[PDB]
Amino acid sequence: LMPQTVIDGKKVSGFADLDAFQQWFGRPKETKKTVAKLHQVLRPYLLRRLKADVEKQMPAKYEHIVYCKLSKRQRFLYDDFM
Amino acid sequence: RKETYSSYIYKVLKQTHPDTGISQKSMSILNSFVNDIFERIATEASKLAAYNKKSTISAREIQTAVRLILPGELAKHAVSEGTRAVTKYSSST
Amino acid sequence: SVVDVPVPSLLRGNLRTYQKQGLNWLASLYNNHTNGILADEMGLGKTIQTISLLAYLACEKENWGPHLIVVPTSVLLNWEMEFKRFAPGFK
Amino acid sequence: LRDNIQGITKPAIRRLARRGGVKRISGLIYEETRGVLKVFLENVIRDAVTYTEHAKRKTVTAMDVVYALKRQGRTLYGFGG
Amino acid sequence: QSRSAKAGLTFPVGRVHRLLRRGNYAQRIGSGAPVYLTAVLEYLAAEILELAGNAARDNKKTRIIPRHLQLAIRNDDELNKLLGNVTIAQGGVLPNIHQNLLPKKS
Amino acid sequence: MENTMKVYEKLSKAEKKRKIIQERIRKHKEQESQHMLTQEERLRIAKETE
Amino acid sequence: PHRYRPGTVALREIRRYQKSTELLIRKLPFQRLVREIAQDFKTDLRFQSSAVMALQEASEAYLVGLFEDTNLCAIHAKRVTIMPKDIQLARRIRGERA
Ligand SMILES: Nc1ncnc2c1ncn2[C@@H]1O[C@H](COP(=O)(O)OP(=O)(O)O)[C@@H](O)[C@H]1O
Ligand code: BEF
Ligand SMILES: [Mg+2]
Repeated sequence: LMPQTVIDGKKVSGFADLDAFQQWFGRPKETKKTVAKLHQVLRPYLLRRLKADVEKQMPAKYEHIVYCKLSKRQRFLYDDFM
Repeated sequence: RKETYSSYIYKVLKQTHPDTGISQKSMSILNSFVNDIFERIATEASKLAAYNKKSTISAREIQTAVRLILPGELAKHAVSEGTRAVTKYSSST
Repeated sequence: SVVDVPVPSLLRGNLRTYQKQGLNWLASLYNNHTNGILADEMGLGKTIQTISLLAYLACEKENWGPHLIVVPTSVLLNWEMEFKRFAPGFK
Repeated sequence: LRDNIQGITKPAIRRLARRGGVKRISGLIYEETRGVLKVFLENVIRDAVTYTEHAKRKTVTAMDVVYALKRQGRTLYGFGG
Repeated sequence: QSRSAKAGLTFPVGRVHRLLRRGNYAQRIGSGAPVYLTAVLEYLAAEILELAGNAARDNKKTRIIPRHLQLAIRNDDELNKLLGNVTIAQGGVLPNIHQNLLPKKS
Repeated sequence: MENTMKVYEKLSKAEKKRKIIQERIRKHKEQESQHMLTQEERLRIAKETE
Repeated sequence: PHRYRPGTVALREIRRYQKSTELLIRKLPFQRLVREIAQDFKTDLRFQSSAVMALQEASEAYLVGLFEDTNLCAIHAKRVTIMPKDIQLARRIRGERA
């Protein structure tokens, strides 16, 4: 979004050094406050919206988990491989 | 540490033609042919010296090696220029 | 703050309210001369909002200049289709 | 290991001949060209390998290739040596 | 003062002497041999470079590239005779088409 | 010396043909630059494309 | 539909490829070939890219020289297509085959 740019033969930096960014945010309950500060930083650049708030037409989403037994051949190959 | 003829090649080229440049590929090719011709002349002079049983290579050895290696017209002008250079150096004493 | 910029006349179909809000926010970034990241929980109409932004650039700013969009291969044709659908005036 | 000599594509030979200015090529040329090429490479690489053995180094170098070519009576410029 | 200057030679006559001595080509080297060799090498370089530059200018280019250098060397019969066994990387080949291959009737 | 003569002649003929075609293309460029597009006609073209 | 006559594209590409300088044989297949050959000569010999590139240059030069010689030879037989006999004859007269 804000890269280093050359103007009139000179370089101008648009954004903080990656190392400084890592030092401030990446190094650290404090994680919640750091994430909140990150969100604050994004606030100019980022517009975030969620389906449930935006619309209520088709909320119906369902997730199911299926358990599968290994076939004798598959079981054998798995055991052998390990 | 190493050494190369590239500097002198650039110098002489500029003296012939200030506006023209050389890439490393061409520069290395030039260095290589200069090296090859130098080895050729030196080995010919070594042979001619050993054949006449002389231990000291000389202006004569190089003269005759250049006579042999270079084509006759190119040889004639090369020897002419070499003679001029040698005589001017000797006169510098 | 963000200004409720006029709806582009070139708009085909109905921008939903939230899509209008997103349009206005993009136009605000343009007026601020600032680049932006736009992340919607997928399936909200990012692409129609892109159309609406370009159309706002079209009506008010007259700037149909040669804009560039770089995109995965699969969605590319769908993008072409949606350009036809939402604003067929774009070459 | 499998067959690399066939791997040199027919278009490669065709374009090489194209540089040679030949109008048309009989199909049999491809096998003969491959044989000639392989023989040449065999000789050159043999010389390069023995040179590398003499150096005692495990890696062959451009210098070894230059010396191998020179021994064959072929001179290459630009790669040094 | 450098011996090159006293001779008036661009190439490093001293380095040439060093190479000839170290190069074990001969037991002894007369002081006239390095100056003669140096002058010869300088002359040859002068011609080849002149030809390369002329070729480059022909292309309307200004940096000598192996294409131009190859053209230069092969254009001169006697330089070809010297370099008849020399291959130039990226040298390419001369334009050569046989008259019998040209399209249509004469 | 003959190579230098050949290249010099080539350069001179190149220069003359160059300047002639330069005049031609400059006339074409100046005659093309005159064109301009108004918003209204741009819009109508848009409608046609619509 | 328009279609060039046999040999028109021939000459066209002759010109084109004669002009160009770029190396003609595909790099990776050549590298595989040379690696195999070296493995035949001695196992586990490492090759850096510069060495294979130089060898590929040399190979191209040798091949193109042979092609030139064979092209000159073939037309002497009044033909315009080279045949294997031209390859073996040229190679033998070169003193490579014998
Ligand atoms: N106002 C609208 N009327 C009808 N369909 C719409 C409207 N806005 C968006 N859509 C549908 O929403 C879909 C979202 O597609 P797309 O924008 O590519 O996904 P995302 O919003 O995740 O980027 C589109 O295919 C479009 O058909
Ligand atoms: F963000 Be989407 F669904 F392309
Ligand atoms: Mg999307």
